[PDB]
Amino acid sequence: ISERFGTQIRGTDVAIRNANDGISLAQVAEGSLTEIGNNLQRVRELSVQ
Amino acid sequence: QVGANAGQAIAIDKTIDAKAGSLGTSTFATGATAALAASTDGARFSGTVMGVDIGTVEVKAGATTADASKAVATAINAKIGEAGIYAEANSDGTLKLS
Amino acid sequence: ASNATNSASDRKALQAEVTQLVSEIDRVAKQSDFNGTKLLDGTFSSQLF
Amino acid sequence: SVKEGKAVATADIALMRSDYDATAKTWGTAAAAGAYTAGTNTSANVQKL
Amino acid sequence: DVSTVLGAQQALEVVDKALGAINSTRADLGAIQNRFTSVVANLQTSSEN
Repeated sequence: ISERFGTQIRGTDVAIRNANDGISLAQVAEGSLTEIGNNLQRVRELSVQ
Repeated sequence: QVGANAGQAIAIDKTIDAKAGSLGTSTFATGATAALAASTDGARFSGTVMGVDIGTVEVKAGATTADASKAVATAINAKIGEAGIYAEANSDGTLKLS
Repeated sequence: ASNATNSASDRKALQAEVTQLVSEIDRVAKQSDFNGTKLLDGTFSSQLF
Repeated sequence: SVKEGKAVATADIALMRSDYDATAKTWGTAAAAGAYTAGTNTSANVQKL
Repeated sequence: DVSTVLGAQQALEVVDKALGAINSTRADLGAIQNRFTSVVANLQTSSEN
């Protein structure tokens, strides 16, 4: 039982690490999409004229 | 992988395809013609476009195809806020609607 | 989303997050155990200590 | 009905449609407009949100 | 194209569609981020116990 508990704890740590990496990936993608949107807004304001 | 055992994982399906060659695809209906070539004496034109009346117009006795084309184009363009159709005149006497 | 000033797009945007949360609830409920004995899925019979 | 587990029967709705006309009229009353039907109930849980 | 009137009148519509798509994707990514945060918190508590 002690070995099984040890395996569970050691797995849990690296699981936390993997989840954090996923968070970072999402952050980067959203950061780029923001600038895409800003440029589109400028083009539309230009084209109304 | 978010678990300590085989088979415990979640997935991300897809984000977006944001290349400028495949963003905001759309279609517009176009290709209108009239084939109008009336001449000689003047006339009054009536009728409805897309369920909206456009009033009446009048041309002089010495009318020509170019004379009537521009009058009808003006009458159509007067109500772009409701019909949503843009009309362009043509030299021969036809019209193009987009 | 029960107000009257919203539109279809906003309701879809809210429904997306509702769906993600429901899936998370289901996964947590189905993947919980103590020493290989599943607890919260309705198979916990009488146990004697 | 937006209230859980509430029973509405045929007698719970009583619409006295009246005043059929108004030309030397509008005096008189009736019910009309049907009474009710027996549509089946709809069940719900967390998954079907 | 903007050098004529029709170019502008159709640029308005194409830009509207692009903005709609961008906003929907941003909403999806935000939902994913929230789910990952919840997962991390649950993992921490379980490991400690």
